[PDB]
Amino acid sequence: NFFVIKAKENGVNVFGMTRGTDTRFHHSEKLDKGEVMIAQFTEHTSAVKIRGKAIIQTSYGTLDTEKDNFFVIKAKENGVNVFGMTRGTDTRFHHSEKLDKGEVMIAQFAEHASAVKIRGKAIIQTSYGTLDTE
Amino acid sequence: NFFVIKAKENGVNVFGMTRGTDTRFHHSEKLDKGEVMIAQFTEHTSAVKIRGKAIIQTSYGTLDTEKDNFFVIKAKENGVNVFGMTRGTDTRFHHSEKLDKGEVMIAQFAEHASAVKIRGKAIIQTSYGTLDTE
Amino acid sequence: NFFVIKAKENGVNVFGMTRGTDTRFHHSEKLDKGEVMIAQFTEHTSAVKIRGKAIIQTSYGTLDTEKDNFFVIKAKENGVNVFGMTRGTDTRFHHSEKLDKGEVMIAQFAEHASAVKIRGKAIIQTSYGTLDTE
Amino acid sequence: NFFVIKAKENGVNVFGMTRGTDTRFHHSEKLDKGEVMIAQFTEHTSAVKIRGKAIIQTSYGTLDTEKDNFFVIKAKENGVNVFGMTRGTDTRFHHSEKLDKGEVMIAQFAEHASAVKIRGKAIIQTSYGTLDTE
Amino acid sequence: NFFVIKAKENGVNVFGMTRGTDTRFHHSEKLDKGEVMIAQFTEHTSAVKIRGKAIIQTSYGTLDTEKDNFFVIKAKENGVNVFGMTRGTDTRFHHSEKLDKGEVMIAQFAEHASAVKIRGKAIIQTSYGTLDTE
Amino acid sequence: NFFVIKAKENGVNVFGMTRGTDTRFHHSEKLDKGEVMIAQFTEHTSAVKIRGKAIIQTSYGTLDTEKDNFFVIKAKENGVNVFGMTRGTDTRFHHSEKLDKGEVMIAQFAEHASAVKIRGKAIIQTSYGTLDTE
Ligand SMILES: N[C@@H](Cc1c[nH]c2ccccc12)C(=O)O
Ligand SMILES: N[C@@H](Cc1c[nH]c2ccccc12)C(=O)O
Ligand SMILES: N[C@@H](Cc1c[nH]c2ccccc12)C(=O)O
Ligand SMILES: N[C@@H](Cc1c[nH]c2ccccc12)C(=O)O
Ligand SMILES: N[C@@H](Cc1c[nH]c2ccccc12)C(=O)O
Ligand SMILES: N[C@@H](Cc1c[nH]c2ccccc12)C(=O)O
Repeated sequence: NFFVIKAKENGVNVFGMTRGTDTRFHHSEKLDKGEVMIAQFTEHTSAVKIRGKAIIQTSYGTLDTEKDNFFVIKAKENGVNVFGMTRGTDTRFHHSEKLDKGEVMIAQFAEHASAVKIRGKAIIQTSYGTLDTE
Repeated sequence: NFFVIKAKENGVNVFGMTRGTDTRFHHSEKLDKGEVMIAQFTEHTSAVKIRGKAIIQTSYGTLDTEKDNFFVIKAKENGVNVFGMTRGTDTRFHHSEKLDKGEVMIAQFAEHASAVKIRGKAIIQTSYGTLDTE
Repeated sequence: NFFVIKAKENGVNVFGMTRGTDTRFHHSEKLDKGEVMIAQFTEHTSAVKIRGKAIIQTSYGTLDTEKDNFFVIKAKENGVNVFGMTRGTDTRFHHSEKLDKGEVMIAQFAEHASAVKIRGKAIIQTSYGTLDTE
Repeated sequence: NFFVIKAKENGVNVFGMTRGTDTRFHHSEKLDKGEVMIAQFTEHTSAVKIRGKAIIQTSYGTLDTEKDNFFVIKAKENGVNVFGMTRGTDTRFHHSEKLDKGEVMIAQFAEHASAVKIRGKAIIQTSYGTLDTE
Repeated sequence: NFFVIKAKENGVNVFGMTRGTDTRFHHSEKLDKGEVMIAQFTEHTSAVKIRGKAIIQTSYGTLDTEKDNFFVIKAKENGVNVFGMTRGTDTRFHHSEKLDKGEVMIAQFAEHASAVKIRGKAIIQTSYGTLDTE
Repeated sequence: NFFVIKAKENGVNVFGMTRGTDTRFHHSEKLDKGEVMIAQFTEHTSAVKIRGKAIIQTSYGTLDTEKDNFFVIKAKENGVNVFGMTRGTDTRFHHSEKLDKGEVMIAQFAEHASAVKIRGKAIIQTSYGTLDTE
């Protein structure tokens, strides 16, 4: 699937994380107020990160950061962290992406990892419905 | 498909059972109050077990343990047991997983077993509807 | 697809009939009052038989025996019989399964047979709707 | 797909026509009052003919003869005839099946023929809707 | 998909145009008042033409000529013409089929051509909706 | 999928852009007032451009230029520009198509590029909904 980002201010940044064993951001793009971006998940990229005031549209619904198979994480407060579990018999926990208040994350279940653990106060969007940690 | 677990208290534990001839738990993870976990069925794992106060969301619906193709078993009282039948001409009965009151189980129909027998008082969720043993 | 059986009394029995040229029951299982069973059609088995007071859930709907692609046969009275036609140019009639009052049958259209003839007073469930012989 | 026939009287007969270059009936079966038959289209058979008082259920709907991809033809009066066109560059017209009042026909679009011409007064059922020649 | 033609008068004619580089009519059939024809698009034929008072049923809806992936063209007045564009880098315009008032055309997007230009006053039916040139 | 263009005036022009590494217009066609065109995306072409008063119909809805997987861009004012990101590890920005007020653009996500950036004031149509930059 594909997602849409609209910038409500200047300073909105988006990051692309590689599909593979490790989860780090390799590219970053800057959006100005009123600009809109459309992107699709590809072989290289399986997840993205969003920071700043912006509007996000997805099949699950439309999400705004100012308000107070794939999944979406929105950080309600500071200290939000997410971990990913390795596929197969392996039992490692090596993924550490911290989301500050107002930031948003989107990721897909790939071969290298198809199970995720989430920490802190955040809002989760899924095909079933919307979930609030608090 | 994939499922979501939300912890309403500390002490919530989840177990992963291997896909194969035998059904035993090999890994266990601990969730704190307010944490949320998302996982998908993979080649290694075909079923899971849940104990403690937690909220579970599935395509069939949202299930809570505090209230008093794949299937979900919720133990209404103690003494709940489940058995699985072997595929093909074989007629063995070698699966014994006991669920205490408040515990929940989720499993998929795999090649090694695609028929299940359930004992005791429990609540069953399926694509057709919700069933109560009592 | 898969079906669900719930036992309203003790003495409920279920039979599994082999997928192949001949239609005979090779395995039988016993259910106690309040127990529930879930099974899926496999390579070995293409049809089943049910006797006694029980509740059956299917995509077509939920069926109870006490009330007075695949198909379901419920025997309204004694003397219910079913015959199956052989696939291809062959014109044999070699299937004889008699259903007593209250018994239920479920079968799938397989390569060896994809056409069925029914005798006696019975209730038929199909993807189109419910049919009564009387 | 598959169809269902229910007999409202004795003397109801059904015919099976072969899938191939020529369209003739090779087998015939007799149904008694209150009996029901279920059959599926196979490699050998691509069409059938029905005569007498009977009830027919199909995805398009339920049809009764007493009332006054595949298609269904019901003869409103005597003199109903149907012709089939050969696939490809050929322009022959060699199919002649006459339907008397009350008779019903069902056929599938096969490789040897995927275009049909109909004569006389008849009622036609299709995935789009019901059509009356008069 | 397949379409249905019903003749409201005598003199109704239907034409079949070949699937290939060139678009000419090779076969023609005559329908009498009250007759009905059903045909499916095949390898040889990708489009048809209809003239005279007739009733046409399609997934988009039912169309009548007397009223004053594939597409349907109905000529509202005389002088209606249609052109087809060649697939790939080629930029030819070699298709000229003129439709008189009351005539109807149906065609499919094939490998040799998947883009069409229409002239004159006509009514167009598509999966999205009905369009009127005027 | 395919799209439909209807011309509300003379002077309406449509352009076809090649599927490949570079995005330039190779062919151009002229439409007169009241004419209608239907075209489908092919191997050669993955996007188009529209200028002038015209009516466009798409699965997302019907769009008119006079009003004041694939996506549609409508330029609300002058200065609208769009950029496309290269698939894979590459991080180039080499696409520059400027849309004047009233012009419309349609494009598909291809192998060479599946992520787009948009500038200026424009109206965006997607399977999720309609988005306005302002
Ligand atoms: N390492 C496991 C992770 C996993 C899958 N399903 C689970 C259910 C519960 C806990 C862990 C898991 C895997 O093969 O993907
Ligand atoms: N051993 C059987 C189990 C089974 C399948 N379908 C059934 C129906 C009824 C009872 C048992 C079964 C198998 O091949 O899977
Ligand atoms: N012996 C036939 C039975 C059959 C199939 N379709 C039918 C329709 C009507 C009557 C009989 C049949 C076969 O090849 O399966
Ligand atoms: N002989 C033609 C018959 C046919 C197919 N499609 C048609 C549409 C209209 C008229 C005739 C036809 C064929 O190849 O099958
Ligand atoms: N010759 C072009 C025709 C075409 C396709 N899409 C278009 C869009 C606009 C104009 C022309 C076209 C092709 O490869 O099919
Ligand atoms: N070059 C990247 C572009 C991209 C894909 N997904 C993204 C998400 C955010 C930013 C850029 C991207 C690619 O080919 O996939």
